[PDB]
Amino acid sequence: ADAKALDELRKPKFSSKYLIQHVSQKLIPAVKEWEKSYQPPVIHLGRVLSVGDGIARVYGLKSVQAGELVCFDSGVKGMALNLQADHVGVVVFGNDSVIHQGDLVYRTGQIVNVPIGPGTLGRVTDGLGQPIDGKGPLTNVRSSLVEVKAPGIIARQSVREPLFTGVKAVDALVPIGRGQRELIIGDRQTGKTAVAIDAIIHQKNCNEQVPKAQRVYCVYVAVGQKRSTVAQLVKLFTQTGAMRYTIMVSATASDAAPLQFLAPYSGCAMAEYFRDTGKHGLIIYDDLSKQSVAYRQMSLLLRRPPGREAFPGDVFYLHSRLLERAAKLSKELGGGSLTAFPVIETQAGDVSAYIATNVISITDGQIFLETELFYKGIRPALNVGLSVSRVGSAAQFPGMKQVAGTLKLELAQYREVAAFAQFGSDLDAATQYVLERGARLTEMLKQKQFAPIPIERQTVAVYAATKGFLDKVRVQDIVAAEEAVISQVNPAVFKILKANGKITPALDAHLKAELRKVKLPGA
Amino acid sequence: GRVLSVGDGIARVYGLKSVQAGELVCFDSGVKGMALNLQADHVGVVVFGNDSVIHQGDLVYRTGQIVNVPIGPGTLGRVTDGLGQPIDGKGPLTNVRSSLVEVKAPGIIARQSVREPLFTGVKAVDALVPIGRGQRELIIGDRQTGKTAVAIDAIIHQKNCNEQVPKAQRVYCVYVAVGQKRSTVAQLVKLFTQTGAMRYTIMVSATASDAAPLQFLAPYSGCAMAEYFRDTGKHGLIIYDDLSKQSVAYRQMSLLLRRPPGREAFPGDVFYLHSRLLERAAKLSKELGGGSLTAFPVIETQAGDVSAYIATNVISITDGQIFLETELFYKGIRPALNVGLSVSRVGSAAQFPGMKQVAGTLKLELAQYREVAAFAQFGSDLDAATQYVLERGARLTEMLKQKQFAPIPIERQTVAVYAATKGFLDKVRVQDIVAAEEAVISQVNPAVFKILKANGKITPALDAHLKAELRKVKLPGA
Amino acid sequence: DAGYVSQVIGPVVDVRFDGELPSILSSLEVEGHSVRLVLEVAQHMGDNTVRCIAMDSTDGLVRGQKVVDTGSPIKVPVGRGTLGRIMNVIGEPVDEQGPIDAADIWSIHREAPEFTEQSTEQEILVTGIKVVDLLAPYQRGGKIGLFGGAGVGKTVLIMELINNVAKAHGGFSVFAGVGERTREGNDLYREMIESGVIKLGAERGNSKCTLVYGQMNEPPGARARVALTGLTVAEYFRDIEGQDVLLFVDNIFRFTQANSEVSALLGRIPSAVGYQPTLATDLGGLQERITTTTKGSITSVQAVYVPADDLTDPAPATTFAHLDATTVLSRSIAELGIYPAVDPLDSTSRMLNPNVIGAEHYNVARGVQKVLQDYKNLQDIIAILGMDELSEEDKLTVARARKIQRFLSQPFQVAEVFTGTPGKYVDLADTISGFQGVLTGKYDDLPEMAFYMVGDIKEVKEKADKMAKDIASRKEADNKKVSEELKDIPSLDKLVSEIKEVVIEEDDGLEEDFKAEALSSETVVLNEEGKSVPLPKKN
Ligand SMILES: Nc1ncnc2c1ncn2[C@@H]1O[C@H](COP(=O)(O)OP(=O)(O)OP(=O)(O)O)[C@@H](O)[C@H]1O
Ligand SMILES: Nc1ncnc2c1ncn2[C@@H]1O[C@H](COP(=O)(O)OP(=O)(O)OP(=O)(O)O)[C@@H](O)[C@H]1O
Ligand SMILES: Nc1ncnc2c1ncn2[C@@H]1O[C@H](COP(=O)(O)OP(=O)(O)O)[C@@H](O)[C@H]1O
Ligand SMILES: [Mg+2]
Ligand SMILES: [Mg+2]
Ligand SMILES: [Mg+2]
Repeated sequence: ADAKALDELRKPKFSSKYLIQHVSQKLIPAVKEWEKSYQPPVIHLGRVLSVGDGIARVYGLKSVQAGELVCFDSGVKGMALNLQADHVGVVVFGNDSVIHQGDLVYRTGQIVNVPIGPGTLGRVTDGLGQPIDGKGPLTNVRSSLVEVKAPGIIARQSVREPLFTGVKAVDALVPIGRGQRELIIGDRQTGKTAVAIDAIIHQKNCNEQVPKAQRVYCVYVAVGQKRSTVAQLVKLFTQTGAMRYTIMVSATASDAAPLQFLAPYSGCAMAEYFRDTGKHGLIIYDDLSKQSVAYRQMSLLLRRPPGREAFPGDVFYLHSRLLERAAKLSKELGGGSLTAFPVIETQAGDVSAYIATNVISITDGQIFLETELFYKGIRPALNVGLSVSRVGSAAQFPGMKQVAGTLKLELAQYREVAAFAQFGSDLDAATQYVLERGARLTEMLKQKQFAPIPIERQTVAVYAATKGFLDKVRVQDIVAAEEAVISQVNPAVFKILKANGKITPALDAHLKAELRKVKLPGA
Repeated sequence: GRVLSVGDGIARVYGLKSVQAGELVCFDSGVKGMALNLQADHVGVVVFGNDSVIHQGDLVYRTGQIVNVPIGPGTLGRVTDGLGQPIDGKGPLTNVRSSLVEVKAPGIIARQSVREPLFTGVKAVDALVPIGRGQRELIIGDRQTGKTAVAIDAIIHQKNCNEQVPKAQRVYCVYVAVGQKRSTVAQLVKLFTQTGAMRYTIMVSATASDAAPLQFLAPYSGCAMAEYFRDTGKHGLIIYDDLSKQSVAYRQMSLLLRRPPGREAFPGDVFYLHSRLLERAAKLSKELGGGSLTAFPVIETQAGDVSAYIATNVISITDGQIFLETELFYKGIRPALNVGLSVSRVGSAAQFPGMKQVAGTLKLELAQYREVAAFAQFGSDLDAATQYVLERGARLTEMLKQKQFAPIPIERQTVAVYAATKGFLDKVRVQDIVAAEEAVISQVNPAVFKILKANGKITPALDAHLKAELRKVKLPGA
Repeated sequence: DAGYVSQVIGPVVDVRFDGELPSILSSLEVEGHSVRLVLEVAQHMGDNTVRCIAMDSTDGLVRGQKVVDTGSPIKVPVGRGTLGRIMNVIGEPVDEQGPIDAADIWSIHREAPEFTEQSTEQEILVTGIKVVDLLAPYQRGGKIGLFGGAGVGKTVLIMELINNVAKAHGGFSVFAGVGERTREGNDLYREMIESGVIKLGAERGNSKCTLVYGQMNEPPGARARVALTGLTVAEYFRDIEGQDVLLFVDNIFRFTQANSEVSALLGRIPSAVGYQPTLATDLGGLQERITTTTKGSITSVQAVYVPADDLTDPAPATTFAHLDATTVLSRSIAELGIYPAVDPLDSTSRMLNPNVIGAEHYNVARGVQKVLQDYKNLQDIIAILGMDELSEEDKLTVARARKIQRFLSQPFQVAEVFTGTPGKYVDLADTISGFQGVLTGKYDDLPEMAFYMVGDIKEVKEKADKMAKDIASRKEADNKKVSEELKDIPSLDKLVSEIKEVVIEEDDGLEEDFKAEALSSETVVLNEEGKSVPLPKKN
């Protein structure tokens, strides 16, 4: 049974020829009797052996590459994922109902690529690069691969520039950097899309104020969301004007599993154009836990062995090689940046899930949104004891850095006291005082939705709480007391604080002057 | 035999048509093997070493013999690996003979009732959770709680007791190091050659860099080397440190041989694996010689979770249990023996009769102290019946403390428990401790240790002088 | 001669040879590929096919692509030429500074040092961290585990360990970045360019650190073998040069994680929770090479990421046995604001032995652990009663243990750029006496918060001075401070006039540098002869 006599059979040992000269002149008249049942043989083209659930097993296709775009004869595209010895496993970029057994598969010659450039700036796109907004094809745009390797050690530099988000809980406690990956994680309906959206709106508000090179081009990747939500987001971004700087990559729930798998890579490739051409990009991978689910389906139907919660083994590499493309390049590469905001939905606050722990270990910071802080009025529901950022200093406003340390410390003073709120002994009027300031700080940190704040009006508002100026009011009207503060302090303070970056010693003087000049309605 | 496929230390071998299950084979590269699962088309061979020297088409020769190790008195003092080959660099093994690693455990009529004690030198173990010769006692606990410290104290105390007993009742220890770091087991041979305990100690060592069949076979090799002493009328002491690592090596071999996995991917016969090993620790009858083999398996739990698979298996197999807690360790109680969760199914029938009359009050006082241990951190003092047990048990838990690598003879632990359960202990304020704990054994005259060791009991002609000598204790430090 | 690609599934390539198969762990080169793709033979499939893991991405591989055998494992440059260089998993320079001029390229695969060449001496590696040097003291020539979840301070602690030990060590250090962020690898590289550990240009030979990087963007084959590359650089520095080596490995967890991502594609049915069946033996074969032999010494510091703060996860639980010291970092300690967030109880070392470090150091460490365990047992009844009735023996052991908890914290030199406070180096005899004083009761008169984020015991009794001066302020509030405009400050409108006005372009620069190529509306396929044709309109 071993290969040595099996190779000896290649040498002829027939010793008689009373069938060979009989059937060799009988074979070709027999085969010609069935030539309309024969399909033509295939070598460099392909032919579908089996199709089902979005996977085509393709016979032939001798010279395909791994990860290569293929195109079926019915027009629907594909992607040669696992190249096995007798067939190619092709995932279908679309509905696989137009694929039959025996359909011809054509190799396109290209690894999968999307159109990148300034022409995508303003369009609503699918996960493969085609525009779905009904405004014609993509013009002033060029094709680029979706599997670019992330820039290495010598290509990067240290993250210094802020990229404020307009959410003062974020910009005060979890300060983002301009090339930093920050994970927004929480349960369902806890305000993660709200934080990413307010970040995009604040980049629209800041792009009409900075000189042409600190301008931030947002890219929103909607993975697995329904199409009504994406249309509502396009309506929001057009009615506020944020669509002039925003690209939207939309692989919805009706799309195929490889389209939702590939849409964060399409959005990252579209956002890497601004990173590589010296501009600054912002990429939001909304529902990265749905891209992992689409990848799980795509790999389970390719009959790869499942792992934790039936995910692939390489589902860490899926998000690591995606998120590591968010970098801040060196000056010889342009100095451009790309900052990622991946979103993970947890189940009942279980942070110890597989995809959640993987993306926590990948990204720099964390933004935790608890559903018990959400229903206590704290909006955004930032879990201040769990939301971490790697940069801390040297990535926020220098004015905010002087003020938010006394916020970070005193919220920690508030949290270690409030676990003794069943008795109320009010020890030496000190444990009473620190909660009576921390409740003011948590009520200060609340804000509305789709209304981001400039950073100067945030660091004035935390200046009015880390100092005095609000100890005279109840905790029920600080969301109106800070409106009284920003509305009645003279707006020439904000211009000086924006142009300086920190509070000059002539500016904290005038700021302490004008925070008693205002009439706050807190009684 | 021709290698069909090789990888992850598994060689699928065509041929070897008359090979036995569990038989040593030999490859072209000199590396050994073991025919583990024999299939209709090939043989699945576990590779005793690095399989990177085996290729497809390599010739596999069978040796005709099941896996055996050298046993005998020449294994004493020698550091062997998991297959009996020496790794101490002291030349080949003289004065030995080959015997199989997997021998059937002795049956019912081969047994005898476990009556004579095995002293570990740890007074918590010797007083509360006693060991007999021929017993399987699980040392279970989390990491870094002192399981190896209890095992090494037992070995060192067997060296200390081996000098004052005749030839017959001498205990010869075997330490099996399954999956440990190789620099850890050089510290142990340094400590055994420093204390003198290497004269009676065989040390089997399949380290972490060894192949998984070597770590799987190291407890059986150690049990064969200790069964030499059990079978010839002498007494052995076998210690499998981290049996939960031998289980992991067997899980690796079973999953790479594609045997169908069960709970926590362990095979169906992992209970059979550990029971085959631990049932070879027996107390033989006087017809076979009267030899004994005492086993101390070590199982590392995770967070006190004794509801794991391997932990429940070895708990179901062994006789007793020595549970070591993490929160007792940092509380000053070292050795951190959980007195409530440590069992001994042989019990009081295999302990020191001098200890049997004095530790019986001790375990009841400690159970009463455990029932009232929530009252200890209260300020408003209670009805003075619970204060009496809360002071008595809090001094008795201080009497069970012990430093590392200094085991105590049983006649000294007996008088140390008699000095504390009879009310003689430091009933003055307890800033006098260091000049009060060992002041009993350093100030009472050493004749009473000789009488207590020779009779084995606190006779009515001895407790009078015991209370007399315990009343005239000096404590000159105050 | 050569073999051909038979099957590509993910990062696992099956290569078929016609006679003379390569050995397991041999290196195979793929030619015809764009980048240099190195495959390492994992197993023999059986019908003259080997199964491999790739060191770069397998996108682009064709079934039938020519794969040539090297006849040897992955060989990397080792020696003095690698000092101050950044290497790949396969030994290429990725610092973009010439080639690596090092002689005697070594295989990354060897067996562990055998049993007779094992050192038994134990000398304390003083680090300057008063929770490390007191409770779980490190051993020079020993292996150190930095456990802890995501965000607890493993990388900051290993940065401070580099900045304390590796600058004042004399011998060479090796950093092995195994599956971590590339940003912090660039941060380490920059921070050692400035601090003089790495030098560039003609004075390259005066560098003391070799970087080997296998970060998160790499495929799982390149993260599974980069620890072997850093380890064989350290093994050349230990065996041949005879030096005493430092081997900092950031996240040795990613070694087991990278071996887990390929093990289902290697044909292995999964083990417990989702790791490979060969987890303990792969980790042992890696870690037993990191030893102190008779030739030289390797002092290894290893960060171990525990998944979701679970110490019972099998990938750190396997790591626990291979270490001499163990510094478990806890999230609940960092939630108190205490940094470094070392668990004072759960951290363990072999050096905590009175026969090694002395009966003063050992007894004060055991006393600190005793009072901290006593406070942890009292933390239950404090939250139900209130710490008011405990009769001055349990009320004192709360205050002493709270002063000890604050005194275990320490400002780091590498943490100045996100805390502001300057870093402190606290020596061993200088922390033993400082903890013995707060243990015996020499510093109960001091305030409790005065112990927080200081250095020596000669800093808490100065923070008490500064705290009692600063509470001696905030006393009077009539006038004469900055807010009255008469001192030196202009009007609010005149400070506006000091602003330089910036330009605004409103065209964003997107019409002058872009090569706007044309993309076809129709799709373009390749026919049987390889020619480029449009898609044939016949479905
Ligand atoms: N700052 C805020 N103030 C008031 N309401 C808010 C705020 N942020 C979010 N919300 C409300 O919370 C709800 C959930 O918001 P959002 O969609 O951002 O959460 P989500 O986690 O993305 O939800 P899903 O998990 O369904 O995608 C929205 O209806 C929104 O109105
Ligand atoms: N009775 C004791 N007194 C003082 N220290 C002790 C005692 N027992 C153990 N130790 C210390 O506890 C540490 C751990 O001990 P040991 O190695 O015996 O536990 P282990 O459970 O075997 O650890 P591991 O699981 O890591 O092998 C050792 O460093 C030792 O010095
Ligand atoms: N010694 C320290 N002092 C102050 N903050 C620290 C310290 N160590 C860690 N941190 C905080 O923890 C964050 C993450 O720490 P890091 O070293 O990245 O841990 P890991 O590598 O385990 O994620 C840092 O951004 C820093 O703010
Ligand atoms: Mg959402
Ligand atoms: Mg041990
Ligand atoms: Mg890290």
